[PDB]
Amino acid sequence: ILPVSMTKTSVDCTMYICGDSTECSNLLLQYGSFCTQLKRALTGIAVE
Amino acid sequence: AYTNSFTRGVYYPDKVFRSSVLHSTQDLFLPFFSNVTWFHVIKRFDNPVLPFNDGVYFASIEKSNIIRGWIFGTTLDSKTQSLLIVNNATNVVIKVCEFQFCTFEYVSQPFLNFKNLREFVFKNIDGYFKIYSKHTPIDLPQGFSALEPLVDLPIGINITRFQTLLALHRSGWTAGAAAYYVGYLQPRTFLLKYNENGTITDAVDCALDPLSETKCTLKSFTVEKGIYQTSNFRVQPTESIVRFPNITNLCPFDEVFNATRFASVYAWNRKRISNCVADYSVLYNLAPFFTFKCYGVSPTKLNDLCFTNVYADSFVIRGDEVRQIAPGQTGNIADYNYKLPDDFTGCVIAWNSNKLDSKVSGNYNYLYRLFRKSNLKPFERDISTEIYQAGNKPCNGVAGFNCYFPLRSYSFRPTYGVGHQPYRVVVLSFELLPATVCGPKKSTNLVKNKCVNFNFNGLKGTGVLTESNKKFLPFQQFGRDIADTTDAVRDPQTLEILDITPCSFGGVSVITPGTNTSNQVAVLYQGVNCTEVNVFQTRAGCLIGAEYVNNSYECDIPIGAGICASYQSIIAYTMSLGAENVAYSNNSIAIPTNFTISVTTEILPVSMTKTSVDCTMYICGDSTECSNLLLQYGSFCTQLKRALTGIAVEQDKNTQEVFAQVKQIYKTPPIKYFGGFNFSQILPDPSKPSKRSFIEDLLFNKVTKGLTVLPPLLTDEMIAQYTSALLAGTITSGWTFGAGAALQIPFAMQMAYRFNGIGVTQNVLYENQKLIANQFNSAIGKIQDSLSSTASALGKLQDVVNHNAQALNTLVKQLSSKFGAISSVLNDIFSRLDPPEAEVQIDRLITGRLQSLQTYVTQQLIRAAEIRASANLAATKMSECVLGQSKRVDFCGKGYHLMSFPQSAPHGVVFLHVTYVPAQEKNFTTAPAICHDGKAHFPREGVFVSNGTHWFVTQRNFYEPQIITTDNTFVSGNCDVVIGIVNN
Ligand SMILES: *[C@@H]1O[C@H](CO)[C@@H](O[C@@H]2O[C@H](CO)[C@@H](O)[C@H](O)[C@H]2NC(C)=O)[C@H](O)[C@H]1NC(C)=O
Ligand SMILES: *[C@@H]1O[C@H](CO)[C@@H](O[C@@H]2O[C@H](CO)[C@@H](O)[C@H](O)[C@H]2NC(C)=O)[C@H](O)[C@H]1NC(C)=O
Ligand SMILES: *[C@@H]1O[C@H](CO)[C@@H](O)[C@H](O)[C@H]1NC(C)=O
Ligand SMILES: *[C@@H]1O[C@H](CO)[C@@H](O)[C@H](O)[C@H]1NC(C)=O
Ligand SMILES: *[C@@H]1O[C@H](CO)[C@@H](O)[C@H](O)[C@H]1NC(C)=O
Repeated sequence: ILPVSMTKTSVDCTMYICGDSTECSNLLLQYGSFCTQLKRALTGIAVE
Repeated sequence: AYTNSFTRGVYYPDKVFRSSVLHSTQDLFLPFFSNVTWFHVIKRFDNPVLPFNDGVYFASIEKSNIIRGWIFGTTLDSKTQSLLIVNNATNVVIKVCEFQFCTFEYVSQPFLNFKNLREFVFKNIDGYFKIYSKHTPIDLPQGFSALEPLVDLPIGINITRFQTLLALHRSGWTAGAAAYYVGYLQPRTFLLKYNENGTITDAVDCALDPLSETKCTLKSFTVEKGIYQTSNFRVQPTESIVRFPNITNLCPFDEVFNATRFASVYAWNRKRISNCVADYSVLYNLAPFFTFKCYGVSPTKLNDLCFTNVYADSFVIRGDEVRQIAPGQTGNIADYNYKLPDDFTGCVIAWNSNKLDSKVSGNYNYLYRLFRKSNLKPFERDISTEIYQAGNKPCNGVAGFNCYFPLRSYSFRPTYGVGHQPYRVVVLSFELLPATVCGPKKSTNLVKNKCVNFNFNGLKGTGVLTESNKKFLPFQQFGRDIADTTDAVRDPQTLEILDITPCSFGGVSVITPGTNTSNQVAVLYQGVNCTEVNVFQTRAGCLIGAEYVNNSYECDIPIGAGICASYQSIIAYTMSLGAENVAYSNNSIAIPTNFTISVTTEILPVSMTKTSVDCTMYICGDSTECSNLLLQYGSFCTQLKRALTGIAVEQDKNTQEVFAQVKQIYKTPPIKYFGGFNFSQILPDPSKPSKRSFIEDLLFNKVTKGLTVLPPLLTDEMIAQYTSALLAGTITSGWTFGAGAALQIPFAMQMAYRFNGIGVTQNVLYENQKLIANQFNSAIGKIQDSLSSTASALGKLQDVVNHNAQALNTLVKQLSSKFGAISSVLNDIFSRLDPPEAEVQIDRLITGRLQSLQTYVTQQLIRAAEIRASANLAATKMSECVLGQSKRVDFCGKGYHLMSFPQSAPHGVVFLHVTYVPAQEKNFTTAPAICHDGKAHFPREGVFVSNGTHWFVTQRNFYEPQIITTDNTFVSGNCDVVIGIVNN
């Protein structure tokens, strides 16, 4: 056996951190490009 | 009546310059392609007053200056401030005085098919009035115009109303024919582009269109054809649902209030009320209480607040003595019978009961404490009927002088007045120390087939609440799944379970072809039902804007679950694999007669933008305080630097393995006599000044602080020279220069050796030398054209250069991540903050940046390993493809390998592999064996095929018949094993 694929998992940083909480998500948006680079890395995982 | 506002309102945000860079900003902006009302001027007069709101983009088709000035105000008196602008005979006058149709004045420069335009901006953004002016000689027409900033005036006033003013003509009045338009600014993000001079050329609002969002994400006005992640679909909970037991039972409030006879005030009855639901809304609606006072609790939060326990204190007192039941208030009842704490958080309820608690002969059953020894401490209760010693003589249990019974009876008679009527009083003590005491909370009816927010016995979440036909054990309240997430819950009063499935949120992507091709877009939603969001439902989600096709074509833009969309509107479909072809055969053979020598670009990243980070300089700069603070945090910085040095030495050694595979440097003579195989685009021309290949030139012009970039040990020139040496070896001397000296060997016989490698005799080459040469050179020309005209030819190198680039870019922007402080320079923190807290915040900020750098170098090592493996593959395939022939399939490109030619590239390599690709098979005849004289004759290497007339021995891959001699056939057994063999 050679494993071929994982389950590609594009995790939204905002959903992961605050869910649908508008106040928490808005506060998260202040924090910077953390979620941006994380999502880009995860999408890189998926496209790979 | 309505018309398109088109593309007006774009302006420079402030007085900063940007050179050929794209910035996205978030302020109040005018929407694009907006449907704006059209005005008319001609006996109907339209004189409306436009509301300022948050601001307006006000442009005028103005000639000869009919429009003069505006009036801003709300009340038109001295309480408010009004701004007035006029343009008298010389100049433009800016004033602020309280005219009844002085505080501020200003002076500007003198001003001294549609043709003239005057654009103005009314912005009041945090008290700022940024001024812009743009006039250009020319339904707002199709065109482009930006508004340069002139003055940013911090007026600091609120604007809501504005209106333009006209003037008649004196020379009798004449009104011109024109139309003006007013939009509105909203918070939205644009895509600014600046030219090589530094002016705005093209602008796109992000959320204007799906294509606009694609442009906003990709930071370009040109976008390749493909699928791009945009956002995530947020399913909004339709309704809020709450479900509690709170069954009728509720709390036994009635038994306390509606009791027959209460206990007296001195021995007031304390009832613990708990494990029930409050219904205080009845008490307010009761309207039968003479006194209703709540001190520490207000009715708004009273009915929806939880407390540990609530106690029901009830008794009967007189009307005049009701008022002593109050925190702070004292007296004969509030000191000896029952004292409220001065912090009484609760309610006081009292009502008249002269009907029940008054007997005609005198109701003497309700008593008080008249005269008590001292005052009472909190939570003290004097029920002692001890005879008072009001003097010196001890009371030996008998009454008399200085010996009185501490309890006296109320004179409750119906004839008595209002104050002497028995007023039944109930006090509910509110205190909090577990929450078994709650109010109604409103059990809201549930919904079905909708993911909403719910409150099931104190549990909250989002997911669809649908019918479920599972039977779970009665005592268990709710369940969970393998991943511990809740999947069902029991609602009280029905005892039925509802299966909870995760709500239907998913990502948002836009299927959009290249802007050079079209501009129609469609939106894909990840795992979203089409009934909650023309509209088509995929196996992967809901597709909006495209039309599904029963016919299936070849996939080009993956959508999801095999759905793929191609251009016609943009049509989507389940992807078609291809053409069902293979015709399995028993007695049928086919012998190829022709082929193509395709040449395919193969791309491998080799190097990265290697860097070393001074940790102290990175985090602090030249700040001595910050350096002194940081150096005490340990050798994390040393780990960082040394890991980066490992990266750099790894990069150099990969480069050496790739290029300096041979220490001896062979050279290409200016006399490039290859017998008609011109390699000018790959081999640097001695006439070319910088000794670089034209393909390298195409590559290089196609491809595009506080940190360093170390030069490669082998510069671009030296790498090119290494590649030239490799080419010279593998061409003039062939593959052996890897194993030692470049043993010279003529090129035609080297290719003959290669065909012997793939199973072809050198005679086949010699008969095909010229034609394969022409095919190869034409293929080289196709390579030239493809690399020159193909933006996707450099996908891998261009993206790895990217990955490095935006890695460093997120690195530098991380320094711009403020983390909630005032200034990243330590001086402002120290000057406006206490030094002790300034130090701690400094530590927090620097440790955040340190974590960021560690994370960056973490992924830098990740690509270090990845591209290191890739470059190992690159060296291996120069060994197997340049330094020899590879037996490996799909390793020197697609198919049997023939030859390879390395080429230099920025931080990587590019190859032109010669991969053998057959074509045009021809279908033939064969027999298992040929039996001659009862003897089976087999070719040593070939296969007997017959075209229909004669038997021939030929090649396994091609039809080259020859005479079956005694040197190709061998003596081995007989023919008696094969079935159906023929005698030939
Ligand atoms: C494969 O087919 C091509 C067909 O294009 C052959 O090339 C032609 O050969 C004839 C014979 O001299 C020329 O007159 C044509 O000009 C050629 N056409 C082209 C486009 O080059 C080629 O010879 C065939 N090769 C084999 C091995 O069968
Ligand atoms: C090789 O010969 C066989 C002869 O049976 C071919 O099989 C048929 O080819 C015709 C040609 O179009 C088809 O219409 C038939 O459907 C084929 N038969 C079957 C059962 O599918 C075969 O196609 C030939 N192969 C080549 C490459 O020419
Ligand atoms: C007395 O009993 C009635 C039932 O008829 C109830 O509705 C009411 O709330 C009770 N009185 C008070 C003060 O709660
Ligand atoms: C090979 O290519 C070069 C450059 O495209 C061209 O000048 C030359 O004529 C071609 N043919 C030969 C035989 O060199
Ligand atoms: C089969 O090949 C031989 C060899 O050239 C040729 O003489 C013969 O005519 C061919 N048969 C047919 C039917 O073309």
